[PDB]
Amino acid sequence: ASLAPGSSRVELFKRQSSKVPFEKDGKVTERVVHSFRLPALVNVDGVMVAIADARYETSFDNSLIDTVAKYSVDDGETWETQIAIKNSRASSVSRVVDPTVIVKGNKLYVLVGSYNSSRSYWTSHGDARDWDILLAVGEVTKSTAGGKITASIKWGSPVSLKEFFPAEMEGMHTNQFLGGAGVAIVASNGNLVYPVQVTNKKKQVFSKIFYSEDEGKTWKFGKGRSAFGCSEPVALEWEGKLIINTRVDYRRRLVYESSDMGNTWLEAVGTLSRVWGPSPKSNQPGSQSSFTAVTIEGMRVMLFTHPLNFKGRWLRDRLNLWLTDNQRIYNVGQVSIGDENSAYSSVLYKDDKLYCLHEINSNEVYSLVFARLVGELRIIKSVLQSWKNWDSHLSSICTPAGCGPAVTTVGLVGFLSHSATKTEWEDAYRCVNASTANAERVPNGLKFAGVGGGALWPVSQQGQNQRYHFANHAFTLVASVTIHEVPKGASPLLGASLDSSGGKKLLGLSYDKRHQWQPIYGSTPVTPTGSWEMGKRYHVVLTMANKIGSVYIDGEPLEGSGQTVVPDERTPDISHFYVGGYKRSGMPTDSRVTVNNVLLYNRQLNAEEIRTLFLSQDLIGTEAHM
Ligand SMILES: *[C@]1(C(=O)O)O[C@@H]([C@H](O)[C@H](O)CNC(=O)c2ccccc2)[C@H](NC(C)=O)[C@@H](O)[C@H]1F
Ligand SMILES: [Cl-]
Repeated sequence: ASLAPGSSRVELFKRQSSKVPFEKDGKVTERVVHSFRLPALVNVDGVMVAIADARYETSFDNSLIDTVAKYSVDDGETWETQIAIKNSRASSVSRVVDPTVIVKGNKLYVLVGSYNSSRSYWTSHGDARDWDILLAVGEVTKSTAGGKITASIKWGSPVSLKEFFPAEMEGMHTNQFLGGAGVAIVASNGNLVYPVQVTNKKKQVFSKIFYSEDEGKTWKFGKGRSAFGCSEPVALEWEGKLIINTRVDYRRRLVYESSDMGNTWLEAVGTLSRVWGPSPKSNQPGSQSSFTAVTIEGMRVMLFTHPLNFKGRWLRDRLNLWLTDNQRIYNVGQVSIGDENSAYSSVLYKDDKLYCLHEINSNEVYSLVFARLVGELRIIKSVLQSWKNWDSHLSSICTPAGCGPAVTTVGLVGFLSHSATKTEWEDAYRCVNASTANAERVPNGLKFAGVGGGALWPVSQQGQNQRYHFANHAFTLVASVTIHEVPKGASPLLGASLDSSGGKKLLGLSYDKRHQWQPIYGSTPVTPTGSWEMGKRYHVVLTMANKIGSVYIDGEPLEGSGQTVVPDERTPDISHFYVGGYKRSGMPTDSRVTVNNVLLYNRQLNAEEIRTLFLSQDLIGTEAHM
């Protein structure tokens, strides 16, 4: 893929070409840089600022590095270059590393680890003999040169914050810590907040919250932490909580939420945790990620980037952009070009303009290109228009009492309704479509029939990035159904499957030749219950929360519903939801049924919300508006 139409870029920090003002021995010389890495792009009072690593001689992490900075007043049309922080010059490999930036006022708060002579990766160090943690502040000043506007950043001498690092943390002895790289934040209470990666004497890595209530003079660590294995954390604030997105090498990315500045950390199992995989099989090294909360056209949202890493190891090709409102998760597309190597990145939203500063690597020689995400922001605005519209549409429906409670759109992730192509049932939220077989389009839905007939809404089948991972912890699946033929035995209607066939179910609804419902609770022996008549329309709700599954028909629980569907302590790994058959020609069954308006929620709905959905089933369809 490549940049969306209308978008373009330029190699801003050009490898082995761009020069910087390297200072040594009171002298200063324009020195060429082999590699530029660790991109951090921010907006300071109108000034666009780009911070990064200046790796003078090699791209090897443990070499000579200073923190470079280029700034613009014309939004990337022209840039001034400087060195924001120079390393100790103690050896040929002295360096200030992984700059992490926070903008507050006309101030740049830059946190970097500092090493003097070690040629070993920081996480392999057994002690802090070679380490320090420094904070440098750059103050921005705008003015006018030849009639036109100009600016200048004055950089302060870095200050050691090592005095704020406790020798002990709950059950361990501290070693070193660094910022999470990229861009950090100012909390809504004013606090400077840096998600930091810390090591202990057992050489384990884990993330913590390192914050300041006094503009940067003193610092504290939240009492809590992530699990071990969580590095380069990146955080944002969302609805009064910090959402900390972590890199986990060779594993799916863990995401945590903290309401108390890091004293307690809860994994975001019902929203973003384990959604993003570091590679197709999530068995390769991860990456630093841009993760920010922006307000586009009135709507608060989060932007996330990470490479797909098809190539493997650290190559990390295909830098992708994601959009989420903490409910739906949309893949905006690929920001890097073709299959170039593009790991670390930084996305900025400034004056309704979207930009990205990210790495491009060829033979371990890095450059930072500066891209104008024009087509991308177009797509983003459009998708948000779609979410706002469908939410407004559903919320404005006057439900049967003059009106009863409004249809709930809180936690509504996907909706399969009128729109369907020959092979796909389309998500009105435009994030995840369902694949189909033997389906005939009908108002607000599809009519199925035949061995192999049905629809498949992927969960673990989505692949590397699993937007419906939350379903393994809780969900509500809703649908209107009509059975056209009494089955020979027991046929599937709606369900959450644990395997690819649909034979190993988590929670499901089947119907049998004796006109009874067959709710399936995990691998528990089935017991038919209730009755139905052929050709009659029914309303079905499947919910799961607290390892318990329930099945409702026409708004009411079936007898004996509410059983444990998650047997032990291992978390489910739902493969997909099946609707109107298994969509597997390999399953014998034949479901002749019509299913309309399938809704997917990331929580268990309550009795009233279930009641309103039932009464309102003929009002929610997308049909009239396409
Ligand atoms: C990124 C990167 O992946 O490109 O990595 C971090 C850091 O090195 C990484 O989180 C940890 N490294 C390893 O686990 C490892 C390194 C080498 C060989 C095997 C394992 C860099 N930051 C630091 C402080 O090293 C960052 O600059 C960048 F290289
Ligand atoms: Cl320890």
